[PDB]
Amino acid sequence: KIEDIGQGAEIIKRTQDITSKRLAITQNIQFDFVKDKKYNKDALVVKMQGFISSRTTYSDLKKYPYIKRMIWPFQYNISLKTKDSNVDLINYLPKNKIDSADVSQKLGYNISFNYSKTISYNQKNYVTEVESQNSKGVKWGVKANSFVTPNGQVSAYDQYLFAQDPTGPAARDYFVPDNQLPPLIQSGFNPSFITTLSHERGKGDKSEFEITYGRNMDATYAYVTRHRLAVDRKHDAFKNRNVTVKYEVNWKTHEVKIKSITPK
Amino acid sequence: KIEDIGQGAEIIKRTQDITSKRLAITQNIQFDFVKDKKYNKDALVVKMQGFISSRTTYSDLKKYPYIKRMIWPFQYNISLKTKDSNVDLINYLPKNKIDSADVSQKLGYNISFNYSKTISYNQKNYVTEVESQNSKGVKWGVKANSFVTPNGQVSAYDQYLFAQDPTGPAARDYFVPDNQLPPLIQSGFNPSFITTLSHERGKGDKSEFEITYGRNMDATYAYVTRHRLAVDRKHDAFKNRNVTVKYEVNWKTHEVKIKSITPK
Amino acid sequence: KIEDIGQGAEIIKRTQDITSKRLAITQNIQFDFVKDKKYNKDALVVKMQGFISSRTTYSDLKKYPYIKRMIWPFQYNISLKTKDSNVDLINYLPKNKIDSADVSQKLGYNISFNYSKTISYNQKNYVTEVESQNSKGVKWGVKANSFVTPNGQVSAYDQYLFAQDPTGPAARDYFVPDNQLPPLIQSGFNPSFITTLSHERGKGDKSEFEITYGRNMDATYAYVTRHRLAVDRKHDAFKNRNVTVKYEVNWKTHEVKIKSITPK
Amino acid sequence: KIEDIGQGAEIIKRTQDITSKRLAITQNIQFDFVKDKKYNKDALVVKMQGFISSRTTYSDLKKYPYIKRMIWPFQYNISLKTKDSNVDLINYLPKNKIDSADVSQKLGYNISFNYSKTISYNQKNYVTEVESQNSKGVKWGVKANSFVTPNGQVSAYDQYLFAQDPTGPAARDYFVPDNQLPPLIQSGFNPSFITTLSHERGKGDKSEFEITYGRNMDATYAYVTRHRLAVDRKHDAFKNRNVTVKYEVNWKTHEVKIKSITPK
Amino acid sequence: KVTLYKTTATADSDKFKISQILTFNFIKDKSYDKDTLVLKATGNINSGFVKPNPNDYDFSKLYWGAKYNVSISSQSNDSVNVVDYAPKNQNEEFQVQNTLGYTFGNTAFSETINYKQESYRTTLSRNTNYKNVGWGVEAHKIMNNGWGPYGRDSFHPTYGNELFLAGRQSSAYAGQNFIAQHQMPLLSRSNFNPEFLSVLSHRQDGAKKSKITVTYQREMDLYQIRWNGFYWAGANYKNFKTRTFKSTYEIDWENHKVKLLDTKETENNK
Amino acid sequence: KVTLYKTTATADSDKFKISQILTFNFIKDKSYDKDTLVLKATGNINSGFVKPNPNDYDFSKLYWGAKYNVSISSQSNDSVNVVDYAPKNQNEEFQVQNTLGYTFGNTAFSETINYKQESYRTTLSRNTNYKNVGWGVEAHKIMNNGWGPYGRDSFHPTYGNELFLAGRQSSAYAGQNFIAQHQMPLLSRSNFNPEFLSVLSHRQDGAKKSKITVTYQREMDLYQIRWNGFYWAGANYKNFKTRTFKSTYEIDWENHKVKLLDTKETENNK
Amino acid sequence: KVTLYKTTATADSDKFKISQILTFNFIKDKSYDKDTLVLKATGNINSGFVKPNPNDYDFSKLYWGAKYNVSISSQSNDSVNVVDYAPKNQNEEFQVQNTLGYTFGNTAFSETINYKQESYRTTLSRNTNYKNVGWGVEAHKIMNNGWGPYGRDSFHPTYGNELFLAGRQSSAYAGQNFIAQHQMPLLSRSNFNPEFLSVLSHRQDGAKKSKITVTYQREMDLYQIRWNGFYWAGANYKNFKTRTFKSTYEIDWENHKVKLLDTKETENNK
Repeated sequence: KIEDIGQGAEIIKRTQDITSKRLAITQNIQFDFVKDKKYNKDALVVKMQGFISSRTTYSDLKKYPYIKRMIWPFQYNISLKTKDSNVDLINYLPKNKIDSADVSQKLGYNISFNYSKTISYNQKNYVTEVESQNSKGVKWGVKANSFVTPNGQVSAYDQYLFAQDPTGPAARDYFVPDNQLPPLIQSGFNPSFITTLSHERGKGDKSEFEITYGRNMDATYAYVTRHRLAVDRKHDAFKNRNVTVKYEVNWKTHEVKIKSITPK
Repeated sequence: KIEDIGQGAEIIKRTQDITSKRLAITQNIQFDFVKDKKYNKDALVVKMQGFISSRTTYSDLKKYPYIKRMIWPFQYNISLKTKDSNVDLINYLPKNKIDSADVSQKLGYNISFNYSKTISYNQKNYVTEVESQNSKGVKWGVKANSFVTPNGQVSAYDQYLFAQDPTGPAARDYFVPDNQLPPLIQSGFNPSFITTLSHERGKGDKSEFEITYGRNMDATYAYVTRHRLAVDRKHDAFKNRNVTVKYEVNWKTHEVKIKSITPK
Repeated sequence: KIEDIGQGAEIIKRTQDITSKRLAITQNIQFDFVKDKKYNKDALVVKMQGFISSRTTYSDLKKYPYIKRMIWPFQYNISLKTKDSNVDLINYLPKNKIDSADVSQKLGYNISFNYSKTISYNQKNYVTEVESQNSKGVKWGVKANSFVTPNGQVSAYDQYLFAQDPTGPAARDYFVPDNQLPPLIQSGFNPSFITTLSHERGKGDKSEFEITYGRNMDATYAYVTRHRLAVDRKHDAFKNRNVTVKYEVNWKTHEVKIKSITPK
Repeated sequence: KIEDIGQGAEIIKRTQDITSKRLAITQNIQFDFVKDKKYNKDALVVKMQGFISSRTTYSDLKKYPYIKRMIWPFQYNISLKTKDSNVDLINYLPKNKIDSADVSQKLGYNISFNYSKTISYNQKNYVTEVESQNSKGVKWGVKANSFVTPNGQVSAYDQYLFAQDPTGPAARDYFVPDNQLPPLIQSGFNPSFITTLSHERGKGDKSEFEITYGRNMDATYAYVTRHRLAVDRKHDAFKNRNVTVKYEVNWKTHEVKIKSITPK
Repeated sequence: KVTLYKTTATADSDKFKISQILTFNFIKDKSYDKDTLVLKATGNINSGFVKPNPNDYDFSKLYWGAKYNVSISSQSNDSVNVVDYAPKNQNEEFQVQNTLGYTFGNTAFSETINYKQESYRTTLSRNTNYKNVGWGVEAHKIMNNGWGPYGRDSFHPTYGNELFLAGRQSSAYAGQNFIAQHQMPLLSRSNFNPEFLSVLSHRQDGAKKSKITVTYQREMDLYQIRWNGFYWAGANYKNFKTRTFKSTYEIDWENHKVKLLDTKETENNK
Repeated sequence: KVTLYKTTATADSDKFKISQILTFNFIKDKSYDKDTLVLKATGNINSGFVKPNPNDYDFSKLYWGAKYNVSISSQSNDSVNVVDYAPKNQNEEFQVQNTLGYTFGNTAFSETINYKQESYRTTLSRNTNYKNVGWGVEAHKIMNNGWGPYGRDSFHPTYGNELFLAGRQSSAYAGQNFIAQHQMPLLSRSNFNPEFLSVLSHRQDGAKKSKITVTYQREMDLYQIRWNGFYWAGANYKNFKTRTFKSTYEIDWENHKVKLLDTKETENNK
Repeated sequence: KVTLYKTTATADSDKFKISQILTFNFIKDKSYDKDTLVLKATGNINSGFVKPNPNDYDFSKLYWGAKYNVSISSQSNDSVNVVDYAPKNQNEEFQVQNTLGYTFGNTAFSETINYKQESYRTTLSRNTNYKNVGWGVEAHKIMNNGWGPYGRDSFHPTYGNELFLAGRQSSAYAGQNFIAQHQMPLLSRSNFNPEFLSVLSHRQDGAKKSKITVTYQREMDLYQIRWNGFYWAGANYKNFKTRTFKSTYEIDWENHKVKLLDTKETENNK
C-alpha cells in the first residue's frame, strides 16, 4: 500500500533570484508547477535555495576600545507564508524527527564487580528545527548545536565559545583562528528546503507568497582584566535580521513575478 | 530450485475484519484465492493480521487489599484449523528454525596461561514457536523470552520480573514504570502469519476454517512484609483466553463469509 | 579481463549416476555438450558431483583386543583421465591458488618499547589441491588441514588427533564424540568440480574417459599402558581405495554410455 | 551535472607502440578519435600506457671497489606536450587532489585526566603529482613516498633506506633482499594516464605531440668503515633519463604516425 | 522451452505426531533426454518430549528428541535415480588471528579461533546411493547456560553427562533438578520443521508409473539423574525410542500427478 | 526532448603559471522559460612556492601558496543570473561516544569525538550574489609530523607560528631549519587543480550575446624564521603577494559557442 | 559490430611435467585498423619438489620450486605487437594509524601499519618490450610458523638461512630436521596453475600467417642443512636447476585458427 503523493507527471519550472546587498542574503527560489492528472487540485513545488552570508564581524566597543566583540550567526531563519485562502501547504521537508542513540551496558565479575555504559550519537554543527507549521505557511530555524574544538566538543551555548587568550591588540586576535571556526560561521549557509502548495481550482487565479530568509546574530564581548580574560555572551544581540520577498504566482499562465522586497 | 505455491498467476483478494470488544482481540484476515495454471488443485493464501491488546491490568487483591497484582500477557496464541478433508495446508510461515551463535576462543601465554571464550547471540523480547502443525491446521505461540532492564537482561521466567520497591500506596507503583515495559506488554501484538491451503477440485464446493487469536496471561503478586518486598508469580494464571472466528469459503464463487464467532 | 571462455551457447545435458556399494562411493556426473558457434572445435563440460562416504570405523585390533583403532578418511581423491588423442582438457576448476594473510605491525614507546605483530588467516577443515594436470587429464586431492577442538585448533597431522581418555571398554569411547568430528569425517564428502574437454572435429566420433573417485584412509591406534594413554597414527594405512567408471561419449549422437566400472 | 565531451558518440581507435632498448622504456599509446555530434570542435582521447623498467643496478665503485652502490628509481616522469596552436588540452587524469585523515580525540577522568588522539591515513609506495599543466601540455611525476619494511614504515627520503649489514663481499649483499623491495623498484612501472585534446576545425589538418616517459634515479652508496656501516644517498644522481616520441596526428584521415624518437 | 507442472501430496501420523508436506515440480526440458522432478519435503516431526515428573525423590528421567532422520528413496526396479540433493555436507571454515608481541621483557603469544556453534547439525546419511538420499539432524553443542558445550555423549568422571542437570550439589526432588523446558534447545522440546530438497530423474522410455518411499523418523534419548548420596549424576541413553512414519507416493510421470498410496507407522522402543 | 550543445574555452598566464579550462553545456528545455548553461571551471593554479635559500645564517623566508580563490561572475547589465553552484558550504557532522564506568571504587568517564581533518578547506565567498559565485580553498589543519594541527595564524608565546619550522632548538643555518618540501602539504608546494561547477541562466528575451568574467587567483604567505640567540621563532605574514589572472569569455546563446575575449594578469605585492 | 572467433591450443612436456593451455579470442572491429587477439595462457608448471632423504646423518638437501616464469613473445620480423597484458605491476598501499596520548605523566606514542603478506608475488619481467611480455612468480614472505618472514636470500649470522629448518638445536637425522611438506607453501611443493593474459595485434596489411613463442619455465633452488657440531645451519642456492618448456604456435589471422608447430624442452642444471 504505502502511498503516492503529488509525483511524476509533467513539471513547468520557473526560477527567480533576488539579492539583498544591504543584508547579504540571496534567494534562489525555483517554482515548479506540477500537473498530476490523478491529483484533484493544482500544485506548486517551491524549492528554497540561496546564500545567507554569516556576516561575522570582529570589532572593538566604541566608548571602551579596550573591549572587543564578535557578532557571530546563531540561527538562520527560513520561512514561507501565504494569505490566500485557496493555497494550502500539503508537503514540507526537513521535518522534525525523533532521535535515537546506540547504547551498550556491560556487567562483569572478576572473581570485584564492574559496570560500564556507552551511549553513542551523531552530532551536527547546526540543527534544523520546524519552528511553526500551519496550513498556510511553514518556518524552519537552523539553530547552532555543538562545535569540535582542539580539547573536546563545546556546546554552542557556552559563554567562553570562540574566545581565546589575546595574541595581540587586534580584535581578531581576541577570538579563535579561522581554522577553528565551522564553515557556517566562517562563510555562510545554503538553504535546501522544499514546499508543495496545493490550490483549489475554480475559486482563484493569482496567489502571493512571502518567503523570508534571515539571521539571528549573538555577540561575544571579551576583554583582559585583573590578570584574567573576561568573556561574556549577549544571547540574541541582534535578532530578526531578515529579508522578505513577496512573489505573485499566476496559476493560469504559469508565471511567477516579484511584487516587492523588504528591506528594499 | 523449486518454484513453489502459485508464483505470479492471478489473485482475487477478499478481506474480513471482526473485533471482540469483550476480549479486545481483532482479526484482520485477508483470503487471496490463487489460480496458478501450473498447479493441479486450487489454493488460498490466508494472511492472518490484527491486534491482540495486552490487557495488562494493575490492581489490589479483593480480600487482602494490601496485596497488589499485575496480569501481564505471557504467550499470544494464533491458530488456523480445518475440519474438511478436501482442504490441506501446503505452506505456513514463521516456521520453527535452528539457532546459531558466533563464538571466539583465545589462548595466550605471557612467557602465565590465559583462556577466554565469548559466545554472541541476538535475543528477541518475544519468540514465536510452531506449537503443532498437521495437514489440517497449524498453531503458533509467541511466548516471552528476555527483557532488557537498567541492570542487565532478565529472563521472562524470573519471579521478581516487572516488580519494584513500592513508590506509593497505588498498585501501579508496586510495578516498574511504562518506560521499562516492552511495547508488547505496554500496548499489544500484531500477528503477521501466512498459510496457503490447497483444496482438491471436483470433490467439494464450500469449506470452513476456524482462526483463533488469544492470550495466556501470567500474574505477579507483590506485597511489602517485615521490611522486605515479597514478589511471587502464578505461571499461567488465566490461560486459553481466545476468540475463534469460523469463516465459510466458497471456492466456486470466491466468497468468504463469517459463519460464527465465539466468545460472541 | 576481455576474455570470453569457450562457453555461452546451446547445451544438450546428459546425466549418468553409478554407485559402488562395496566402497560406498557414488558418481553423479553430468555431461553437457556445448555447441558455441564461435568455437572452432567441439566441447563437453563434465560436472563431477556425488557422495564419497567417509567409512569411518572404530574397532579393536584382532590379536590384541585391548588395543582400539579409528580408520578415518584423510584425502578424498577425484580424477578425470582420457587416453584418446583428439580430446584435450581446456578448462578445469578448483585450480591451485596463492594465499594471502592480513598483517598488522605496531611499535609503541611509553616514554618501554612495545612491539606487536598479528597475522590473520581463514583456515578450512579440508583443502583441495590440484595434484597433477596434463593435457589429457586432471587430478585433485582434498587433503585434511586443521580442525577446531575445545582448547585450540589442531593440525590434521597431530598423532593425538581424534583420541581421548577412555570413557569405557568400547572402542568408540577411546575416540572423541561425534560432536567434535568435522562433517566430512562424521558423514562424507560431496565433490563439485567442472572440466571442459574440447575435441577436434573430423578425426573422431567416440571417446572414453575414466573418472575416479576415492579415499586414502589414515588410522589412529590407541591403548592405555602403565596408566598413560598411548596414541599412534599410521599415515596412509589403506591408500588408493578408489572406484573407476569408464564412460564412452559419442560426440555425434550426443550420447554418453558406461563401458565398465572397477571394483565391479 | 556537466555530462562530458566524448560521451557515447563514436570512437575510431588507433594504437602505436615503440620501445627504447637503450633505456628500457616502452610507450603503448592509444589515440581514440572521438566524434561527439554535440561537441563543437574535434577531440582525441590519448591513453598513455606502457612499461618503464626500473633499471635497478647494484655495483661496486670503480676507483675504490670496497664501496658499493644501488641506482634505484625515485620518480618516473610522464608528460605529453604540443606546439600546435589549434590543439588544446580539455581533460587530463591523474589530477592533484586534497587529502583527508580520520581523527579520534578521547578525554577521560578516572576519578587522573587522560587524553589520546589517533590520526589514521592510507599511504601508497609511490604518489603521482601533476608537476605542470598548461593549455598545450601536462606533466605528471610518480615520486616515491613511504615503504613498509620490518620494524616500521620508512620514508623514501631516509639515507639508510634499502641498505643492510653486509652479508658478504658481493654488492647485492650490502642492500636489502628483493623480498623487501616494492614491485616498482624490483621490476618496473606501468603508466595509465588519459588526456583529451580538442582541435578547432577549419584552421588545421595535421598536429604533432611529443610524449615523454622517463626515470630520475637516486643512488645509495654503502661501505663498512672502522666497524660501522656508512650509508649515504646522492639525491637525483642521474636525472631526466627520458625517451621522447613525436607522433603526427592527421585529424582528417584519422591516422597517427611516428615522426621521430629520441634517444634514437 | 521449460514447463513446471507443479503438484503437492501430504500424509499424517497423529499417533506419532509426524506430518509430511511434499511439493513437486515436474520440470520438462527438451535438452534433457530424461524427465526431471524436484521434490521439496517439508512438514513436521514432533520432538516427543516427555516432561520429568516433579514428585520423584532420588531418580527421574526425561525422553528428549535428539536425532530426526528424513530419507527420500526410490525402488530398485525403476529407472528413477536421484541426481541432486540439498542441504549437502559442508567443509566448515574458521578464522585464526595469531599475535606475537614483546616489550623491550614479556614475550606474549595469543591465538584466537572465531567459529559458529549450532545446537543441531544436518549431515548426509552414509546410505545415500543413486536411488536414495537421507539427512540426519543430530544434537551438536547444547550449552546449559555458561556451561558446556555438552552433547548426547559427553562424560565427566564424577558427575557423568550433565546435559540437562540443573545443579550438581542442589537439594531438590530429582524431578526438579533438571533445567526448565525453556532453557532446553528449541528442537529438543518442540516441533522440527524440515525443509529438504531432492531432484529425481526418470528415463522417458521407462514405465509411466513409479513409486517413491519418503520416511520421517525421530530418535528419542532417555536422560536420567540420580542422587548417590553425595553428588547428582546423569546418563544419556541414545536411541531409546525410534518413532518412524514412512509413506509410499505413486508418481505418474505421464499425467504429472502424485498420489499417496500406503502409510506405515513403526515404533522401535528399546 | 532536452537538447545539449557542449563546447570548451581555455586561457593561460605563463608568467603567473595559471591555466583556465572551462567546459560549457548549453541545456535547452521547453519546461524552462530561460536558457541554461552549466560551466565546469577546471584548470591549474600553481602554488608559487619559493624554496628557502640554504646559505642563510640566522634569518630565512619561504613564500607558500595558502589560499586559491576561483570566482565566476556576470555583468550587472545582462539577464544572465547564477541559479546553482557546487561545492556548497557544509554543516560538518561528528560522532561522539560517551562511557560511564564504575568498579565496586573507580568512577570513570570518557568522551570520544571522531571527525575528519583536511589540510585545505573549500568554502563559498561571502560576495556570492545573484550574478557572481566564488570559492576559497584556504589552509586548514597542517600537521608538521606528529606535531600540529597548525595553520596560517597559529601562535605559541615563545616560539611563535611553528608551521614549517623543523626544530625549535636545532643548530643549522636558518635555510635548513625548515621542514623539507616533501613534508609540506601537496597544494602548498604543488599545483592546485580546481573542479568547480556553476549553472548560469539567461532569459530568452535577452540579448543574444553576453560576457562572463572568470577569475583564478593565488594568495601567497611569507613564513620567516629567526634565531633570537636562545630559541628559533617563526611568523606567517598572510596575503603578502596576490597573483590574479582574470579572463572575459563572450557567450553566444544563439549559436551556443564561447569565445575568450581579453586576458588580464594582475599582481598585488605587499 | 564486433565478431569474436575463439579457438584453443595445447602443448605438454611429460619429462619436466609442464603443460600449456592457451585460449585465443580473435576480436575483429571496424573501429580498429588492425586485427586483435586476446591470448589467455593457463596450464601447469609442476614445482619439481624433491623430498629430503630421511637416512641422512649430518647433511641433507631439498630442491624446491622458487620462481616460475611465463613469457609470451612474437618474432622481430612480424607486425604482431603486444598492446596490453595482465597482471600488471602494482603500487601496493598500506593503512597507518598513529596515536599520541598523555596521562596528566605517561606520554605514549604508537604506530600501526596494516598490510597484506603473500607467499609468492607476480611482477613483470624487465625484458617486456613491444614484442614480448613476461611475468615472474617469486617466493616472497614464507613463514615457518610464527617464525619468519623468510625468503630465498634471508641470512642469520650463526644459523644462516633457516627457511625450511625444523629446529636450530634439535637432535635428529638431517633428513628429519626439515619442516614437513605440509608446512611448506603450496606452490613450493605442488603445481603452479598460471592465469596470465596478453592482447596481441597485427596490421591487416601484413602476412596472413605469424608465429608466437610461449615459454613456461621453473627455477628450482637447493636448500641444504648441516650439523657444525653445536648448531644446525642452512643455505639456499638460487636457480640451481632451470627446467624450461618453449612452444611455437603458428597463428593464422586469415582463418582464425592456431596450430602448435614445435616444442623445445630445455634443462640448465648448474
